[PDB]
Amino acid sequence: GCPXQPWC
Repeated sequence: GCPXQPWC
């Protein structure tokens, strides 16, 4: 997804 999590 994104850095750490998707929802960025």
